[PDB]
This record gives sequence, C-alpha cells and structure tokens, in this order.
Amino acid sequence: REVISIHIGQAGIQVGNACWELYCLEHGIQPDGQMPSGGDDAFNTFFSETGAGKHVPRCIFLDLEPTVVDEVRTGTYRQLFHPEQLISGKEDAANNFARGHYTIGKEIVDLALDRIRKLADNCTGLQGFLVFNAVGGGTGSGLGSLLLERLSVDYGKKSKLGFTVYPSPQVSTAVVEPYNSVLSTHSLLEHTDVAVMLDNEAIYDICRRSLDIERPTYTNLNRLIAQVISSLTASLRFDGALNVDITEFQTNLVPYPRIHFMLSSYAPIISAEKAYHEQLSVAEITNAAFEPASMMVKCDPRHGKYMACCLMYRGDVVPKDVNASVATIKTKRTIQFVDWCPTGFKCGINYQPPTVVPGGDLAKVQRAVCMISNSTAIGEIFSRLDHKFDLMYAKRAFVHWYVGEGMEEGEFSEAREDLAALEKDFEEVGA
Amino acid sequence: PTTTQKRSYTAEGKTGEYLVEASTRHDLNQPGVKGELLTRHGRFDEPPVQCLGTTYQLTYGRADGTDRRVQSYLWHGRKQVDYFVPHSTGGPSTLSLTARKQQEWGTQGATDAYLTTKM
Amino acid sequence: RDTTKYNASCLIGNWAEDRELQRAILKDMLSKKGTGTLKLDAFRTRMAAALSDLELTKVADDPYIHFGDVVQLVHVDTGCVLAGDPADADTRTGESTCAATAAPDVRAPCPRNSLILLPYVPPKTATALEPPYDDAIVHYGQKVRLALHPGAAGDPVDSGGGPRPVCLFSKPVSTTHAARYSRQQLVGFTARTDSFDCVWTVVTPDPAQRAAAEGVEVAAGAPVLLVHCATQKPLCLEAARYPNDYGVELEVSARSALGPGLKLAMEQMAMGVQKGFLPKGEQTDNYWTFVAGSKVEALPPP
Amino acid sequence: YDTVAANAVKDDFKRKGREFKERASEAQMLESLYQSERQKTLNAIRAEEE
Amino acid sequence: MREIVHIQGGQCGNQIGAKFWEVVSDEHGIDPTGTYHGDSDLQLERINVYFNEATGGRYVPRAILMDLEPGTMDSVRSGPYGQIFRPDNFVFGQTGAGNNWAKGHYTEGAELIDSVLDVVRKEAESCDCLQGFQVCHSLGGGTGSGMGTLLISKIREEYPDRMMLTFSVVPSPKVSDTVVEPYNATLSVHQLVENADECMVLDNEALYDICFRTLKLTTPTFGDLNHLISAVMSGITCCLRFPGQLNADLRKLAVNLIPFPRLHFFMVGFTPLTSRGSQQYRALTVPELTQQMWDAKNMMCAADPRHGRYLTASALFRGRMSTKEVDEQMLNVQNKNSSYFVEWIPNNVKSSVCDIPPKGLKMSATFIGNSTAIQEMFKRVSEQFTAMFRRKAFLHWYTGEGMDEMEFTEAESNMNDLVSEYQQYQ
Amino acid sequence: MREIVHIQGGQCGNQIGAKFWEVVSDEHGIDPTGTYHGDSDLQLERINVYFNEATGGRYVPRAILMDLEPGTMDSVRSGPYGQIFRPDNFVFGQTGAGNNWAKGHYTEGAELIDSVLDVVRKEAESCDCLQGFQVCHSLGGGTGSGMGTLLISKIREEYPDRMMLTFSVVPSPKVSDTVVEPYNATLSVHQLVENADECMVLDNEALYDICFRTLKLTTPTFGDLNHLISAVMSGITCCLRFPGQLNADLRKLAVNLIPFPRLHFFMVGFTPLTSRGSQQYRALTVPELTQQMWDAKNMMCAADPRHGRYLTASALFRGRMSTKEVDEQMLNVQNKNSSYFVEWIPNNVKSSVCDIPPKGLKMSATFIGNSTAIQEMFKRVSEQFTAMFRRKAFLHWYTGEGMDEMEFTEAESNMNDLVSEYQQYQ
Ligand SMILES: Nc1nc2c(ncn2[C@@H]2O[C@H](COP(=O)(O)OP(=O)(O)OP(=O)(O)O)[C@@H](O)[C@H]2O)c(=O)[nH]1
Ligand SMILES: Nc1nc2c(ncn2[C@@H]2O[C@H](COP(=O)(O)OP(=O)(O)O)[C@@H](O)[C@H]2O)c(=O)[nH]1
Ligand SMILES: Nc1nc2c(ncn2[C@@H]2O[C@H](COP(=O)(O)OP(=O)(O)O)[C@@H](O)[C@H]2O)c(=O)[nH]1
Ligand SMILES: [Mg+2]
Repeated sequence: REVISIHIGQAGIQVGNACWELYCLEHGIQPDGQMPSGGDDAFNTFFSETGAGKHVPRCIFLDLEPTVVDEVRTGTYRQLFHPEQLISGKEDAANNFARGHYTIGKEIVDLALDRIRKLADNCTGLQGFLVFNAVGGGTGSGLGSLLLERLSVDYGKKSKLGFTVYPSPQVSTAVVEPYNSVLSTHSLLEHTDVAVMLDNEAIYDICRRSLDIERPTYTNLNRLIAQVISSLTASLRFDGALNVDITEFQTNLVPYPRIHFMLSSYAPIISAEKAYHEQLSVAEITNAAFEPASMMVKCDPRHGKYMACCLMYRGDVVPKDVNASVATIKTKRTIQFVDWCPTGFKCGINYQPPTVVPGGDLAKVQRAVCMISNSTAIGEIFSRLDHKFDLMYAKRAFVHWYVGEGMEEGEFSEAREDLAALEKDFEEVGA
Repeated sequence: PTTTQKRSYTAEGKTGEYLVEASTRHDLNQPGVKGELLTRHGRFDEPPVQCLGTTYQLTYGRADGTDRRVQSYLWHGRKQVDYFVPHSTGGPSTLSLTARKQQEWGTQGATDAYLTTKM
Repeated sequence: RDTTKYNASCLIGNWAEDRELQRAILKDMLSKKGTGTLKLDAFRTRMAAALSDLELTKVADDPYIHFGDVVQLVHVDTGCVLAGDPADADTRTGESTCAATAAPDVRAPCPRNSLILLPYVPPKTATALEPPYDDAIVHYGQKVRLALHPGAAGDPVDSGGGPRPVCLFSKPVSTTHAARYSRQQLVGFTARTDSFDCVWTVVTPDPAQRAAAEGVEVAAGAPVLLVHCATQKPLCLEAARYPNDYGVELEVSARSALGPGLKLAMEQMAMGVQKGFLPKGEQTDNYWTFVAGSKVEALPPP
Repeated sequence: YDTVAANAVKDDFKRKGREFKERASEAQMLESLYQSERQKTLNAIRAEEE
Repeated sequence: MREIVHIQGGQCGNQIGAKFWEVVSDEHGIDPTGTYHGDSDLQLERINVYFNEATGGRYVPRAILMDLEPGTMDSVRSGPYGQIFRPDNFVFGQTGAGNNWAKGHYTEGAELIDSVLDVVRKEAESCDCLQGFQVCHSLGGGTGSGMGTLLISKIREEYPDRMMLTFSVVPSPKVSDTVVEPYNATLSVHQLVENADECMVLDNEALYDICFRTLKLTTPTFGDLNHLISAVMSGITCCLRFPGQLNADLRKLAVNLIPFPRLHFFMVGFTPLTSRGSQQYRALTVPELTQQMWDAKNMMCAADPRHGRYLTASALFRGRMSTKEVDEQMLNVQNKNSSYFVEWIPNNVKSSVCDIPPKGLKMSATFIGNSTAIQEMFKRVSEQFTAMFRRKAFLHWYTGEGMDEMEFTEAESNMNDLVSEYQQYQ
Repeated sequence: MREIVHIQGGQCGNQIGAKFWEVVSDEHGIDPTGTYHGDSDLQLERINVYFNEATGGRYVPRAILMDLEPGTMDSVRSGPYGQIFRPDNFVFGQTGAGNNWAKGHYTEGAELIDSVLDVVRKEAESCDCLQGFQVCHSLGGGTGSGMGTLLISKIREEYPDRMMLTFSVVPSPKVSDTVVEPYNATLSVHQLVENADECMVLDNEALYDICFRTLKLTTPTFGDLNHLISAVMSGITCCLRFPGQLNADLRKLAVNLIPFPRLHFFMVGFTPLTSRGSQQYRALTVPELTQQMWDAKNMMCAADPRHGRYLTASALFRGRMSTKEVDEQMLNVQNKNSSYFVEWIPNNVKSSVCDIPPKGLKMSATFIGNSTAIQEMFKRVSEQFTAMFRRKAFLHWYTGEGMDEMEFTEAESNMNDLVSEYQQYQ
C-alpha cells in the first residue's frame, strides 16, 4: 500500500517542505537520502527505495515561478528529491485564475501528467492521491484545478484527498482571492472527494494561545499542518489496534456526493514546559479537540450541527478510555448532531506517538488526537465568502484581467449560482 | 542575512543520533499480559492444575491405586475430600497411544531410500 | 466523570486490584526462572557453548595444514569466516540438515567457527583411482571432508568430531534442497557424514597452475577454492543478508562464479590446441583461505 | 505473486526481531526487581551510617 | 472423526481466531513450533477434529484465514502460534473494502470468493465426516461482514446438511466504532436469518463492563476480550474433543435450543470469571458457578435478559462433578425465577457434562441461552437504520456498486418481522 | 540391456539436455568427473541404459549434442557437468541457421546430417538391444527444429522398429520469443505427425505458470524450467532404471496411450510441486498426489483439458506405495468427473509403480495424458500461420532456398485435418 503526494503553488510546496522533513524524521532517513544502517517496510508507503541504500520520495513539487523550487533545490534536501520530480515553470500565474488555468497550464500540465503517470507506474498498491494547494493564489488555484480535472479523467476511482488553504475572513494577503477561491471551488466540488480546509487565522490563533509563540511565520503553520497530515497517514504507515485507511474517510464522512468539506483539529498543541505541567489523559484531549479554540478553520460550530466525525488516535491509547470519552461527548448537550445520522463517530487507533522535530515548538506527547469532522459551519463560511464576492462583482471590478486572459462572464455567473445552490444544499441538510 | 527557509531547515538537529532516537518503533510490541493468567484459579507459584482424568478411567478402570468410592473423585466444596481428589493418572495404560504413534514418527523420521518393497 | 490516574504504590481507585494482577504476573516469571525454562536463559547456555574461547591446534610443526587439526575457513576478499549454528536446523521429518552461513561480525576463533579436517576413505564399490599418500598431510586434488567443532555439546575427538559429527555438504538444486534466499545449491552441516556428498576438494584457483600442482602440500595462507566433489562446483559467498540469531550473516552457496566471457571451446577442441583444456577462471568471491593454528596439540582418537 | 514472495522474506526477518525484543523485555523486568531491592538496601545503609 | 472447519473473516475474525488457536493448541498440548509435547493420551485421540497429522508429529490446524489487508496477516504471523498455520490457508486479497458492505459482497467477493472456495473445498474433502463449519467474524466491517456472509451463503448452498456456528460481534450504540454500523449490520443479519443455522451474538459493550465489574481490570485491551471469546468457543466445542458423562455435540445443542427456524440468535456466557484479588474467596462448586452463570451481568450481549423471557437455554459443564447437583441446580433456577421462562415449553434447560476442565482451571461452565430479549438489540439497530434510510443518507456509496434501495427495504421488513415474532412469543 | 540413446537439438535442446544429464547422473550417483560413487547397489544394475564403461569406471553418457552456434556448447562445457560428455559426441556445425527452418532443413542439414548420422549410428550399434531413441528440441528455433526433423526423418528411415520420444516445446503467443514461430512450428508439426512415434508437448507458458502459482518462486530463470522438464524426463524412464511392482517402459506406455497412429501428442504434468515454505505443512499420501496430479493448472502445456476429453491417461508412480490406494484413486477420479473422459473406452487410466523415489523426495508421480484439448494449441498456431501466409510475410527467406509454396499448403492442410480428427473424436 502506497500513497503519493502532489504540491501545487507557493503554499503547497512549502507545506511539503515541512511535511517531508517530518517524514524523513519519522522513518529515520538522512537528509542526503539513506538510512545510516533491517527489512522494515514501514517507510515504503512514502519513500521508494532505489539502487543501493537510497530512498526517493513519492511526491511531485510543481510551481510556475522557479524561485521557491530552486530554493528547495539549493536547500538542505538536495540529494533527497528526484531531479525530475521538482518541476518549475518560467513565470508565475500572478493571482489570476484564467492565467493559471488556460495560458500556462496548457503547457505545464501535460509534463506534470506524463510524470505522475510514471510515478504511479513505479508504484504498486497505490491508495490514492493527496494534493496540497491554496485556492487564494493563481498557480495552485488554476493549474491545481486543471490537474485535478485531468487526474479525475485519467483515474477517477482513486481517492483524491485534498488539503486546501482557504482565505481568512479578515486576514487577507491578496485582493482577488474571492474570485480565485470561487473559481477553484467550482471544480473542487465535483473533482475532489475528501476536501479538508485549512485557514490561516485559526492557526495564528492556535499558535498564539496554545504554543504561546507571539510572532509566528509560515514555518510554524506548515510544521503543525505536517503534524496533522502525518497523524492521519500513521494508520497506513504503522500497525495499530484499529487502523483506518484512505477509503474510510470517503465512506464514513461523505454522506452526499456534493457534501465533502471537513473541519480539522489537532490536540494537544503543547510546548515544552507545559508538557511537564500537564498530565496527559484522553478525556481532556478528546474534549480539547472539540472547542472552536482548537479548530484549524476559523468558524463557530456552535451555530452548526455535525454530520460525522473521525478521530485518529496516536500513542498509548486503548479503546476503553476513548470509548468512555466519546460517550461523555455524545451525552453532553453543548454540541449537537444531525437528527437523521444517529451514530456520528468513527474511531481509529495507531500505536506510535507523534515525533518531534528538533528546533520545533511542539513537545514530545504520549498520545495525540486528530479530528476530522463535518458540519454546516462551512456552509456559513461559503456564504460569508459569497457576500464579498458579489460585492466586487456588482461593479465588474478586476474582471478585465480575466477576460483578457480569455474567459468571460459566464464562468463567474455559473460559479456564483453554483455556490448559491451549495448554500441551499447545506441549509437543507442541516435539517 | 539568509533566507527564511534555510534559517529553519538545517542539518544540526538531524542525522547524528537523533534519527536513531526518533525511529523508536514503539508501535511494535505493546505487550499484553497473557491469556491464561487472567482465567487461572489457584496459587501462582505452582504450574497450572491440568486435570487429565475422566470418571470412567478413574472408577471402572480403577486408575487410582486405592479404590475408595465413586463419589470420592468428584469435586466437592469441602477440603475434607478435596485434598484426595486425584488430578492425573500416569501410566502406560494411558500412554500406549503415544508409545505407538511415537514409534510411528520415529520410523517416519528414520527411513532408507533404497529398500524395494518386494525384498 | 474522569479523574487523574496514579501509580501502583499509592493506594487509590482499584489499587488493590492492579497490584494483585502484577503480583501474579511477577510470580509466574519467578517460578519459570527457578525452573530455567524462560526464553531468556534458554539460549544463554547455547551462547556460552557456541561462543567460547577456542585455540586452534596443529598436529605438527610444518606450515602446511594437516589432516585432523582444528582450522578456520575465511573468505580472502572480505574476511567473514564461515560457521554454521547447530541450532535452528531446518525442521522436517527425515531431515537433520542444519544451515551454515558466513559471519562478518564474528571472526575470532570460536567453537562454531572452527573446522576439523577428516580424511575421506572411498568405499569398495566406488570406481575411482586415487593417488596414494602415506603421510598425514593434505595435498591438492585430494578428497577431504570438513566437520565442525562440537558447539552443541560433547567433547572433540580426533576424527569423530564429537559423538555425532556434522560435516559440510551440498546437494544439487532440486525443488526440495535449495538455498533459502538464493537459487543455488544449499550448503549445510548434515549428520550423515558417511554419505559421499560431504566430500570436498581443495584446488588452486588459477586454471593453468592446477594441473602442474596436482599433488602438492597446501599451505595455510594460500588462497584456494573449495569445490564440491560430487558436483564439481566451488563454494561462493551469496551476498544476501541472513537473519540467524547470532548476527546478520551472509548466505553461502555453491555456484560457479564465472565471468561471462565466452571461450571458443568447440573450435579449440577441434583444433586440439593446448589452451582448449581449461575451465574458465572463477571470480574473486570463490577464494578461500584456511587459518591454521599456531600451537601443536593432537586431538584424542575416537 | 512476486510481491507475495517479497513479503515472505520480511516475515522471517520480523520473526527474528520479535524473538529478540521479547528476550530483552524479560531481562528488563529482572533489572527492575534488582533495582527496587538495590534502592531498598541503599536506604538501609544510608540510615545506619547517620 | 467428527470434524470442525474453522473460518476467520476480517480483522476482528483474524485476531479472535489467533487467540482461539492459541488456546486450543494449549488444550491439546501442542507446542508453538507445531509438535505434540503433552502428557496424557486423552489429548491425542481427538486432535483430528481441529488439526491434521502432517508427518512426524507436525499437527497443523484446519483453519481458513481470509481478509483484504496485509496488516492482519502480518499481525497473525508475528506472534507465537503464528508459525503453525498452513501458508496455503492464507487466502488473502490486496485492495481492502473498508466499511463498505457492497464492496464486501459484490466487488471484492466476486474475485476472492472463488479462491477461498477452492481452499475451503480442498479442506473439507481432506477430512471425512464434517460436524460442520465454525466461522468467527464481525458485522460492522466490510471485509468481514460482507465477505463472510457471502461465503456463508455460498457454502450453505453447497453443503446443506452440515452444521454452522457463527460467532459474530454486533455493534452497540454506546460502543460504536464506525458510522455505517447500521447499513452493514442490518444487511448482514438479513443474510444470517436465511443462511446460518444459529448465531452466537457477541458485542464489545458487554465484554467491557464484564472486564470492569467481574474481572476488574484497569486497561481491558483487545487481547483480553479476544481471550474471553476464546474461552467461550473452546467451551462450546469441548464435547467433541473430550469424553464425558453426558456428551452433547453441536447438532444436539441446536435441536435442544432452536424451536423455530428463525429463532436462532443466542446470548452467551462463561463461568467462572473472578478478579485476581478474589480468586481464593470462591469455592469451586456447582451452586457458585450457577449463581454467576444466570446473572444478567455475565451475559456477553447488551440485553438485560430480565427484560424478556428465555425460550431455551443450555449449560455445558466441564469437570468431574455430580449430576444430581447439576440437575437440582437447574431445577431451582428454573422454578424460582419461573416468570422469566416461557410457559408452553416445560424443562427449558438443556445440560451437559464433560470430564476435562480447561487448563489452569478445575471446573468450568458455559451458558448458551436463546432468549427473547435479543429483539431489544435488534430494535436498537433497526431504529437507527430507519433514521438514515429515510433521508437516503450515506447511501450513494452503497448504490454506486450494484446495490439498490429495495435491498434496504427488505432488510427493514425482515428485521421488523423478526422482532415482531420475538415480541409475539413473549 | 534395453538402451536409450539421447539426442539434443538447438539451444533449448542443449540447455534442457544439460540439466537432464545433471539430474540423471545425480540419480545414479555418478559425479561430473565420470566415476560412480553411490552407495546402494541398485544403481549399478541399470546404468548401461544410459552410460558406457570406458576405463576405470569412466561412464560417459550416451548422448549426442548438435547445433549450429558454438554459444550453447560453450555454456555446456563451461560449468560443471561439462567434462562427462565425450568430445567426439560434440558434433558441431559452424555456419548457423538462425530461426530459419529452410536453412535448418535443406542447406545446413545437407552438410551436418552426414556427421550426425555417423555418430548416432555408431553410438546406436555400440549397444546391443536398443529400446529406442530420445529427442529433446524446440519448435521455434531453426537448427533445433530443422535439423531435428531432418534427423528424425533419416533415423526412422534406417531404424523403424525402435521407439522414439520427442520432447518438443511449442511456442506460446503469451510467451512469444521469435516472429517466425508459426512458420517453423507448423512445418515441424507436419513432419512430426508422420515420422515421430510419440511426442510430449511442453510449453514455457505453462511452466512459468507453475513456478508462480505452485512453486512460489522469486526469480524463475530457465534453470528452473529446465529442472522441471528434466524431472519429467527422469519420471518417464524411471521404470527401466529401477525395479518396481508394475513395470512400464516406453513401448508399454505407447501402446496403452496411442489408440490411433496419428493421435500421439500427449500432455504432461508432474507431482508433487509445493513451495519449500509449504513442504513441512503437508503429508505424503496418494490422494495428496492425485489431487495435484489431475488438477487443471498443473499440466505442462497451454491447454486446459476441461475444454476437452481425456482420450487416454497414464500415471507413473515412484516410491514405496500401496497399490490399492493407487488403483482406487485412479478409479474415483475416473468415476466422479465422468464428463471429462471418453465413452467408448472404459478404464482409460494406465498405471504403474516403481519402488525408488527421486532423490530428496519420498514419493512422486508423473502424468501423461493424451487428450483432445491439444487441438486448442494446434488451432492457436494454425490461425497465425494462416494470418501470415495470406499475405506472404517473411516468405522469401524460405521460397528462395528450395522450399516452395506447396509445402506450406500441405503443412496447413495436414495441420487442419489433424485438428478436425481430434475434434471428431471428442
Ligand atoms: N499557511 C500557509 N499559507 C501559505 C503559505 N504560503 C503561501 N500561503 C498562502 O497562499 C496564498 C497565495 O497563494 P500563493 O501560494 O502565495 O501563490 P500561488 O498559489 O502560487 O499563486 P501565484 O502567486 O499567482 O503564483 C496566500 O494567501 C497565503 O496565505 C504557507 O507557507 N503557509
Ligand atoms: N472483541 C474484539 N473486537 C474487535 C477486535 N478488533 C476489532 N474488533 C471490532 O471490529 C469492529 C470493526 O470491524 P472491522 O475491522 O471494520 O471489520 P473488517 O474491516 O471487515 O475486517 C469494531 O467494532 C471493533 O470493536 C478484537 O481484537 N476483539
Ligand atoms: N524451457 C526452455 N526454453 C528455451 C531455452 N532456451 C530457449 N528456449 C526457448 O526456445 C525458443 C527458441 O529456441 P532457439 O534458441 O531459437 O532454438 P535454436 O535456435 O534452434 O537453437 C524460445 O521460445 C525460447 O523461449 C531453455 O533453456 N529452456
Ligand atoms: Mg504563487
């Protein structure tokens, strides 16, 4: 069983830069490509083995500006990544969905695809793809969606776990991110299967409150995102008491073919001294995984009702106490669940406790919980974005850029009304 | 001044011994106690009390040397008789079957290839 | 609700119950320790017997290796003396075969590492003219079998090599008998020493030299080939990892490590040229050297 | 089928590893008992020398 | 002579089977290498029921292990008593269903079931006189429930005369692992009411509070639960393996317990189970065993039997005991609580005695009761199923593989009709 | 006494023959130095069937290696077992044929056949009472098939009363080496049906299939397939070389398997074939051999016999066996699957038992079935020959050599009516 990862844009590949550091640490691979000194297959799902003592990752970095990519090529992991896997266009998409979806995509995506095909060929028991992108930008939005379309028309039945960095309501680093987010969602809808949102305001607040770091950069955000990804692939990687594979999220968390948008949370986010302070048990972390002060997307689930929840546990955890904790959760009334789904939990347990990266801010914990939940707070989020989209669209601002790249008002209108239909659908199922 | 990515990802924290320290493989063993020790009844300094005698072989065959009574071999609440209930009947009268099948396993193990059946 | 947990020493919650469960667990380990039937101490005595200080002997002063002394066998290219554990023999109904490998980490003279040369006497049925040697010294082209020092139990004897000896053997590649990790003749230490398979020959490596050096005393440090005399195939290092208990060794098997450089055997055979009468030279992994013993001590006869 | 064979080798590797881990785990408990009694006699010595 | 073919399905089935073959191998004294090293010959005469002489004392089990993920197969071949299973008996797919009954019954079964049928065939004609089949699996999973019930259906249409025991765990709401527990459980039980001969309902909730209250553990992990189920399975089969004063085989138990062809869902218990701090407190006598046996906190199902009536019951005693004390104890527990038993069947209790208690114990007993409080468990599942289907929730993952909606309607009708007839006979 | 002369043609023939002589020399214990060193005197009594005493027990094999490229002969003399063949028996051309049947049958046979006929006639008249000749060769190559068929022609012209086996590998479309496979195969088959006594069809497709499914091998090089084919060839001639309870030589097997003089294309299987990880977990019983022997995926040809009817079948057993279980197992497999056997011949299964097992084994078997499923293979080849000959591809390397077009028409017509008469007798 193997899984491959693709990183698109400027955010996706920095996230991957953290993620692969974490993976090499967890499987004990030196940054130059080999273990120091057998017969362990635990690494096989993420790193292929070649020649004599050389492990090359199964991921494809791709971006349209060569800057960050050859920055990786000059970084610490030069011998690690395959020379071909890093793929770099000559000029960016520049916050322009049409530019990243029609102009440069048409020449970069074919190379990316005939490359990922050889990756899948060398693979044997492919679980599926997992993609890392941000919809606020141009590259990851446009060519992201383009490669998603073509991956779906090539394979289709293989699941596509998509980790997408949505824009925050008040914190904004762009201007046309409403347009771009809408246009990306319009295809994310019917091409992604399990789409997990990761904001930035929520993670900023997490690093402010729990890790009590006051002036954080993107490095810390990406580090804990990598923590989450590794915590949800630990079940494929290692042998636990109750493992859950990639298809389980597709089965237990997507009740209707157009409702797949998951709030994610991780616990416990604890620094060094507070590790000594606190007595880590299961009830308090299972509780901590449910407050809005620990969700990776800034929204209030108190206004929404849950559809399904999935709980990956890592470390010295037995089913007894997790069962007791989720029973306490179900009998509490501060949170609520959709009446029609009467059993909305799915546990999964893996034995290995999460690792810690030297120089990181997280401490060595005995056990950890990664919660992936479904709700209607996301239906609230999409309306909040829709409002600011139509505000700009009413005056046709910034549209001349897209229509000069080649598109027209038709896509804008149809994506707007699709988001409206999706709003109606969420308000209907939260019945 | 250096680039932010290189200020964060370096080689000092890795590859010396910390990889060995972080490849613990704590997921492997996770030892349980045992199965038998949960259900065993009796003192734990002694081997488990295996009863390998049935009422027929005990009474009709009179496996125990002293033929006292039919109901003496049954388990009662009282220590007056519980002391003298026999647990195992050791003898060739039982071990005849293993004698036979061990002779068979021996002749299976030790065989000559060049022995025509006729001769 | 949920409350904090505590150590067994403090009395709180069901302290009595967890403490008692632990009491019984530990009592089991103690009883087994008294008996001596734990996995731990099961193979500690085996380690004591299999790895003990051993001194190699020579029967005479001369440098050439002699029949009946305790010798080592080591690969010239990479050291890694050859040694077969008496334990972990393959389990079948009629098989007493025991696997033998090449240990890189353990090269010090040990009971299991040591080989003891036994003279092979041909039966009456065998139809093989043999050069007659009177002296006790071993030469080239002479049939020889190799047993190993008793690492399981017993005491060494001049030619018996313990009460039951196990000698080096190898059987051709059938469906039953094949090396575990590669597809060549397996090499083990069978207990049926009198079978012809156990006989070996020591031949000089260079193809041209051997005919001229047909019968000459063999020295200690000289590199030589061990060829199975029933299959005429040399002994080789398989270069495959082998996971037995003492360490991660290398597989040892019998293949003819030939460089794929063709020789015009047929044309040269028709022509009758001298160069025709020669087997292709073997590769560097076939070379083995005997390590003799400095001190002089004859082993006790059976 | 080829992958099945490839796994058939690693299974033997795992068997040997697990044996070794268990034989070390027992000595771990032995040393725990040893250290408990050693600390007992240590405090006994510290008490009487005062 | 009389042969039991054991089948293990899914992760739950594989792990339970592992502990099961550990305990059985202990009882017959065969060492984890695979050779006989016991003492008496009471063990040797009845190993053909569970093993086969290979050659030279090599006794290998007559088991078939099947799943879809290699994770279970690695955990099976890791632990001790993992070297005795025949390598040809590891029929094993590669994709993995993962909580999808349709993938477990229409897609993956369609290429795996033929191969496991080849192995099951070859295994069934290798022995002469089958007593029947014994299969341990789950109902919430995909590769155990769907694949197992498909195999159950296939073998029940090929060998219609042999017995069949199904040890199936059932989902509970308080201890609920997956989200589609109802969508899988109802379809599986809908297959079991027409293919299985009798089912022994297990669940994790009853096993947990047993390990809390009676056994008094701290962390009752899965290894201990699997051993409790292992003790139960060995206790139910002891009658074939050992001589006793009153033998009672599987079919003898089935006819004494099944009054009607659709009333074959049992609840099971095991005795004695006491805390290790209180072992020496209790004597080993039939009254003490019986009081623990008929208690509601010793059933291995989440159904208070005092919420209904017992139709029939059975008690398998092991150990040198007196039959008068056995029968008088059954008479007292039936006459005292006479309201809890049905009126139109006299002598609702079947009993049996064998002479060999399990190793480590002096005397044991196994309870098997066909009660009508099991409809409370099926109502508990069916009410959740009616919730999800009405909204057609989670349904497209099922319908997009070969299943349609009326299959779910049939499962509703069967469950509603089954709990109707249990409520009828109350 | 009764003698067998060996003849190998082509690259496939040379490498099969090399492994074959390695196995037979092993069975009689003679080392590649040329000297007997075995223990039991049962092995001396029947080596004249294969060897000749030269000087001091030097036993050289009674074989003739022929080909046109020295590359195979260098591989023969390179390794072990290269010093036992007499240098005079290395009859050896120097030009080369290269997948051209015309070269191998008209232009290169013209100058090689004088030398091989001299060698074979000298090596045949050297021993007194021939049993027959044996040929191993391929049907894809040129110097194997071309020279092979021409030699068969001249030999049957000279010595008509002696028997003649031909182990021929036919090329499969799934494992297809060369391009002129049909043009060689059909012309060789048209020659074999008129001159060969009986032929035993091997195929690399079924051999690879066996080393994957049954043997569970990692890297099946040609050494393994050569070992399997050799195991077949030792099994077919076992009864000459060792005393048994019911002897059956080649002429006895030919008369009991060839009902009509053109129906002499047998199919072959071998038993037992189990992985070394699955060798300890099995017993050795005659049903254990029969189950695998009559299995469909165990034949060494690319024809499932379940698509046809067994005309006749033969079983050669080795080892100290019980004749009763041998006969009744043959009877049961004959009576149960009564559809796969022809009607107008009762007792279709000739059987024989020898008392010496193959080395390293306890008890083995060898299957030789004359079925009407072989016409699947001949159709599978003949349709490709028609596909090429319709548009004259590759034709000129044949036509411009002496061969004409009518040779192709007769080859196809004889191919066609052979398949038609096989289909008629089904
Ligand atoms: N959390 C997090 N977000 C990032 C990171 N890098 C970029 N982003 C987000 O990415 C969004 C813009 O998209 P970018 O990835 O920067 O650029 P792009 O997607 O390649 O599109 P172009 O700039 O047109 O090429 C910003 O809103 C950032 O919030 C990162 O390292 N961590
Ligand atoms: N009693 C017990 N139950 C188990 C064990 N392992 C898993 N389970 C149960 O199996 C159920 C899920 O089954 P699942 O693994 O999805 O079955 P599968 O995927 O089809 O093989 C859960 O409710 C667990 O409680 C075990 O070792 N013992
Ligand atoms: N089983 C087996 N088949 C072989 C061997 N060598 C060649 N072949 C097959 O023989 C066919 C070609 O034979 P070829 O070498 O052309 O015969 P030649 O040219 O007449 O000597 C190919 O399909 C090969 O697969 C071998 O050693 N064993
Ligand atoms: Mg960018």
